[PDB]
Amino acid sequence: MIEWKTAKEYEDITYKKCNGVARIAFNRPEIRNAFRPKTTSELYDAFYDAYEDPSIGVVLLSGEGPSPKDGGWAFCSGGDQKAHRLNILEVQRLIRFMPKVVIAVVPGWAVGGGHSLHVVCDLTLASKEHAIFKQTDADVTSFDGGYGSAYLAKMVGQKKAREIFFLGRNYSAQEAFEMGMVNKVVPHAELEDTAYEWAQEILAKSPTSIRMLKFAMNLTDDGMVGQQVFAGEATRLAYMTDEAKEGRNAFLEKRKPDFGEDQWIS
Amino acid sequence: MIEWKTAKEYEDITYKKCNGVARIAFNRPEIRNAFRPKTTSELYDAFYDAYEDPSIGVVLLSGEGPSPKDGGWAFCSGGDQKAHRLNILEVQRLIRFMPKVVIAVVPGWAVGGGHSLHVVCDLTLASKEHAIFKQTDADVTSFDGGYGSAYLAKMVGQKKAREIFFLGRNYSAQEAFEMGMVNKVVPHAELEDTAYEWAQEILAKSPTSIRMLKFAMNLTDDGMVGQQVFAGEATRLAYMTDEAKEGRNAFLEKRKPDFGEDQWIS
Amino acid sequence: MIEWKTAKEYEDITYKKCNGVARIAFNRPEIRNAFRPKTTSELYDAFYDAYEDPSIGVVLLSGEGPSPKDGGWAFCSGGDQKARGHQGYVGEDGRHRLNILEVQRLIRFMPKVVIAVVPGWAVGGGHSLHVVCDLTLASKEHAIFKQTDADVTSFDGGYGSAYLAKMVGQKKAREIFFLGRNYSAQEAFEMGMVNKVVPHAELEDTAYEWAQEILAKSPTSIRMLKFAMNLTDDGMVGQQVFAGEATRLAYMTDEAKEGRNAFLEKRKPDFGEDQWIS
Amino acid sequence: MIEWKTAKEYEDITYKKCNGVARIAFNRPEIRNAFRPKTTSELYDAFYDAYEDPSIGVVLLSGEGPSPKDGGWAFCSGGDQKARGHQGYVGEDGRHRLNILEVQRLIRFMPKVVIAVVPGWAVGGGHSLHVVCDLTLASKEHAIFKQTDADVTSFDGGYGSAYLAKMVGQKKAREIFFLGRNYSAQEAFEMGMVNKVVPHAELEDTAYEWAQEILAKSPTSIRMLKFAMNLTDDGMVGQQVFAGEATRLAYMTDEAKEGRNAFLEKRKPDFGEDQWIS
Amino acid sequence: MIEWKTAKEYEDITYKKCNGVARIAFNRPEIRNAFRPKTTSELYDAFYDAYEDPSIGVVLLSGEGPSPKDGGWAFCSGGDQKAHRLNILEVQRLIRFMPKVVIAVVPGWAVGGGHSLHVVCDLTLASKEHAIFKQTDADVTSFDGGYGSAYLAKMVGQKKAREIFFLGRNYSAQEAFEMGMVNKVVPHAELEDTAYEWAQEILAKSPTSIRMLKFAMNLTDDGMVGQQVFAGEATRLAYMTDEAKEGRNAFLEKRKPDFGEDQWIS
Amino acid sequence: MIEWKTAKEYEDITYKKCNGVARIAFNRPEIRNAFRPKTTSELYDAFYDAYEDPSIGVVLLSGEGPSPKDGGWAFCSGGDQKARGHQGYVGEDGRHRLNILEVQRLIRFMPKVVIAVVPGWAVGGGHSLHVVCDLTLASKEHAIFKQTDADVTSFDGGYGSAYLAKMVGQKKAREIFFLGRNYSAQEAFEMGMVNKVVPHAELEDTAYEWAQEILAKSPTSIRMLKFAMNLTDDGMVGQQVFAGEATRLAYMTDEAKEGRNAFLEKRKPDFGEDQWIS
Repeated sequence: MIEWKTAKEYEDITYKKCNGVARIAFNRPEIRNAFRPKTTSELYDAFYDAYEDPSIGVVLLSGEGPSPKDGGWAFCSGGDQKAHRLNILEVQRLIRFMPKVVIAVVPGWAVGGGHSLHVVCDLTLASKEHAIFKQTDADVTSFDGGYGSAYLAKMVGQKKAREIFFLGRNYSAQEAFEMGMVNKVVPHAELEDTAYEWAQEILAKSPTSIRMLKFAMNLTDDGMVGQQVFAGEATRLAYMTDEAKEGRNAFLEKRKPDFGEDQWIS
Repeated sequence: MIEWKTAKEYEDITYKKCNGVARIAFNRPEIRNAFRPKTTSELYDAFYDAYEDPSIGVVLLSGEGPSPKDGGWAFCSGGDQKAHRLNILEVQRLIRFMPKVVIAVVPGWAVGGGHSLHVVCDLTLASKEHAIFKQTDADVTSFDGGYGSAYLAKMVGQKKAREIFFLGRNYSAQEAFEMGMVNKVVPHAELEDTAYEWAQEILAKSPTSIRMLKFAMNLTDDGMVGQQVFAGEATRLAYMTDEAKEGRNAFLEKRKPDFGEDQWIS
Repeated sequence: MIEWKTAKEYEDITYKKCNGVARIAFNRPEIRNAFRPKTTSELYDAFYDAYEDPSIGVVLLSGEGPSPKDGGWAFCSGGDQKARGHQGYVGEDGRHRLNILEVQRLIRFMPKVVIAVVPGWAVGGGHSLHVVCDLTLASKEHAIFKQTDADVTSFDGGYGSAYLAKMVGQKKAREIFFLGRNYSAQEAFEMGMVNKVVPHAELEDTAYEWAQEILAKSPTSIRMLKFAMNLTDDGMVGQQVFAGEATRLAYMTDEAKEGRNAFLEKRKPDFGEDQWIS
Repeated sequence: MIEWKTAKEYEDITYKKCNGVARIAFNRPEIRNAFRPKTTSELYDAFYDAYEDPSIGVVLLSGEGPSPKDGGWAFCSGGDQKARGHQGYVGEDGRHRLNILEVQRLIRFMPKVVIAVVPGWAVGGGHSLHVVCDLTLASKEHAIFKQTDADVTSFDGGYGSAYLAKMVGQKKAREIFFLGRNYSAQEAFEMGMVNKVVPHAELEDTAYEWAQEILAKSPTSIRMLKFAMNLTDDGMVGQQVFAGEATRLAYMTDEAKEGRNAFLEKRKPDFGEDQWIS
Repeated sequence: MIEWKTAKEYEDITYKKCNGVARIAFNRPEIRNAFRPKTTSELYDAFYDAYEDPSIGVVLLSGEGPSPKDGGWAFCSGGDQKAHRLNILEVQRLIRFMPKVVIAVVPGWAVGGGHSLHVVCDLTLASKEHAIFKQTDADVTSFDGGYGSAYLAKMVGQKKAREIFFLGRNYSAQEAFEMGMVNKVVPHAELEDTAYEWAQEILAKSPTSIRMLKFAMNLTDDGMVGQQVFAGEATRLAYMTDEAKEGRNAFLEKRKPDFGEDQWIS
Repeated sequence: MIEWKTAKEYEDITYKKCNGVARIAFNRPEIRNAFRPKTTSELYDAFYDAYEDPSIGVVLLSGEGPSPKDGGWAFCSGGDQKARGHQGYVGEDGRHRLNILEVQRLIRFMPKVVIAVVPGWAVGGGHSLHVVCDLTLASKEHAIFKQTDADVTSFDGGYGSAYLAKMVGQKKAREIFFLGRNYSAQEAFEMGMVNKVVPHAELEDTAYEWAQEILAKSPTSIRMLKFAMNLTDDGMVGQQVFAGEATRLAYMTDEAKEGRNAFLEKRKPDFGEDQWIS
């Protein structure tokens, strides 16, 4: 079994770590893991901790369950329509920009804002038997006009993204795999174990490659922000060079740098 | 049965309305619903009427049939190669920018400019038995270098869009569904009824959500024009606020607006 | 003297043509040439006529004046706030519309050069109309540029602001909207949104002379260049427009005559040998 | 006199508030207001407080001074090279971080106008901080803009350079980085990256007056306009931010009250008739 | 049989031509067709020849085989990790910008830089039995942050592109077809013949259409460079007009051009 | 005096090198330095040599002169219209080519700074060559910038026009092409497409001094900064070029040595602990 260690106690979510993997999970299954403002604040807190922890290279975002009421399963049913407060867009940006791979692990309903959270994650694994993808934004006069819709079109195409939002129908794990927004359909009993196995495959890679590749694939859609993030990681690589040591040292010693000869390579 | 009411009489197309749905259909099945300049002018006229009619939230673009010659079915075979005149690009832009969902209903051949008309529609439903998607632009030294090709890549990907144009082969409804440019394969006998059912599901949604979501998904590809259209709808939402009432009233009364305290929320 | 001939009669604007130039001008100077819904409908009607007239290569967008009330000059002071309500400007048919945006797109996409001719105040939506025009000429003495959107809980978040940054840069575009200060013609020239500062008495004549210089150029070049400079900002729409003009050029070739002829004759086209040039 | 009240005490910066304006200023003038990791953490902390304070609509980012050592004035001379090492700047916790980029994004995304107030040298990373601010006011006598990145094998390849080209153009942005020369306040104004050249003794007061002009505007307009002018360059992130503010406007409508109420009551919403307006 | 004619002799590749088709193939099957710097230089040389040859409209990029060691098949295993030198990015740009259709023909392993070469080609045909797609960049602290990853997302979507790079797993021809980066799965014995048949279908099209369509589909992703290339081909079309003859002639004769009347069409 | 050494002999251009600078200059001043197909081939050949020479960090692109015929100075007057025909410029091999675009891309992508040095007329395609260079220095007395594309049914719809708008803004770029008027060096500086107005007798020496200032910088910084400022406009190609230089930096790390060594040795790489930094 996976030897999870609780990282912090929360009211609406769980947060655990094991061998380079952090798992953040919605923990209100009695109401199908809808988020209220308290939930979003805790999500931000846990994701920010994972962002700052250099031992963590992969974050799993999942849902606990099943519901004690009807035995049903949920990833996240979106905004608790009953309800500065940290909002879900700041959480989306933290997922997007952090130099860690974020995997949505979907055991059940992924609805509305819960659907858009799955979309912005780098990868999605979904329960064969119980994942249901559904967009209710247009039912309640809301809309995720950013990562939930326009970015959804970057994985399922523009026709299917429009269908998802305009009709608000349900889609199975297999249907979502066939359209391009689920990476793998996994038998429910194996979903969490398989998510951890995927995470460990990533954690065996070059961390520099993983960071640079995440940020390259963000860059094509994220404009100047994506450029800022990708270029910032490149600045980090330049800083490690002997050329950078000379640049800094010459500045500190108040002398002209000598960067060498025949350096204008191609 | 659907209780269609004829909206206007045309020579080359039909135009009818029912319960929030407008249907515009090519009506030259004897020549597989090719468009001539008269056809394009009528298309523009009917789409513009639907654009201006606040009762209409969904436009179906279809083809009448079958051919009296051979019993075959067509959506639209594109430009009548026999032939300011309103051209098909102005029709494409009207489909693209109107705050209504436009559904291509494809009962048969969708060829050349007819193919590109299906592509720019927000959704496509296609006849299982009789829809055939085919791009003939490269056969006749033409090209739709905008919504027909580059935008096709935003729903089927860049490899498949290139194949469609470079080889000009035929694709079935099922093949087109699997590549991402058809939303649903529908038995021919149910195609028109199912299109109307899809339309009624959309018409039950929030019209503000539908407009904003269409324009958000346009925005990612349509650059400054997409920004103009999306921001224009946001300006409309701002105008409804009490803050806007005060802005207008203060201007008219030649006094400084009082927008209140602690308004710089996040 | 320019031999203008009135093209159509309107309530809120004037529309005249001469030797390849159309002039559309706001004609409600007593209220500083604000546009009400009727004005916007008439603007669309005149611009679309110019778009469809193949003798017209340049459209001047100007303002008549001065005010008979107080002697002030205006290009356009933006939306008439007396018509503003819920969801937009309320027309005589009851609709709440924001269709100056449709006028903006007509200006943007038409294969003709549109020159804003600014004899006075250019405020709010009137400022944004100047911005979306291809060129702007401004009265030295009396043109004043001012963005009031943020005063009245409005915003042009498209061609009025983001596109403004493509001619004056992002710092200056932000300044114009966030503070809503006045800028003279010379300041507007120095920041990059005015092409030429002209003495007021010469402004209309100079706009006509600019138009005649454009009309002496290759119309294909002018179309393709306008659409190329649109393309870098207009995304897929800009691509549709620019590629569409390219398709028009391909249609003229002997290669396309063969493609169409082979299709009509049910035979395989013969496009020749060694055609894969670079 | 401005009645500033200290909001929080910091080691390397000052943070004060008055009547809707927050002022964050570098306060290590003896080393020309360079930032070390502690400075960057404190900048983030103060900017995030301003972001969360709904009374604050404008943030001034300035520099204290002059140096008591040599009398020189600085806005910010960039990263403290004594803290620079492998992989970035080394903090007291041992981490090698480049988190001025997180500060840059906080400035960029916050629904408040951030004005760089430049009383002296703005060098390197300090130059790039001025660039990402919404507006810049500069000391006529003493502001000097200089990019040293290429001298020390560094580069700001995002908001410091590519975004600089969105206010001064691509030729001038390339010049600033490739040669690393000095530019006065007036040169910086003429190229488009400084909004106003101000006498040094009036710089801080004028920045406050600019802030008060913004604070008299519609806050919805200011937010939507900042995010519209961000959107044209910030791609999907800019779309997320701008659309998110639009979603906030939709939430306020009676239409959204019906959507939410129908959902909570397990009934079909009734959004009315003839709603498909244009 | 296809009557190939050897175009030039090389050490690490083969280069042949037949009836408008050029074929460039990796020819180091004993090491699974990895490229060393010599290989990349030869690739550039052969592609540049094909670019300059007006008889050539389609280039096939393939791999020779099988390995004499184990009978295995390879397209290209990427960089020979053993190893101005022409590098693979200049080859990618030559493939991208040349006014010819480039088809990746994948008979076996397509790994690392070999995978990214398949991605940038306009079309990909793959061996049903033996093609294996695998991204090893993250195993060796490398990354193709351009056409290999961000452009891969333009054909398989952002979720699947991230999976390919972050986990570095193997994918079959059929799996690659289902995600969108392979145009057709072909029985191994028919792969090369089918690639030539595809090429001949392209070569029967309008060369102007093919060029303009390739460059239109590049334009949506290639920014100002894509604009330069697409507009350059449009300049070529303008030069052919009688209007251009008058423009040139008036310049040479030092007189005002007369471009005619009523030319401002729409 | 600069100790130039001729690098290669050409018919239509000169090509010399000194201390890290290459100078490529048009050398047909009797026809105002127009380029024929042979010129374009030679330009490509010289630029590619400079690209491959690791001692060369800066390339000056200039014009020789004056004309011995009429004493006039030219940078480059664009395509030689005597060679223009169907489908492009006709070379000695019979091909109709537009391969100044290949030269434009070589300038754009090479990891060296290219400075246009403009001693005289810069017209048409010669104007567009100046635009795509990273920097432009211009003769105060004699540089004249003029776009004739629209006079001859041509257009540079890429780096010549859309990219021009990224340094002078969209209104001015439209003016330059639609009217085809002359602009002095000072006007070109004021609009943002010229970096420095230089006395004619000092122009070449000042270009060399600018080059030496760049050559004293970090070559990695200069490469990464050029490619970062390209990236914001060059889309996926710009991303390919910038990311490719980043891959080169990763290759140098001890982490990459381990990745490659583990691969060659058929073992799992050990990239260390706590590596997921931020």
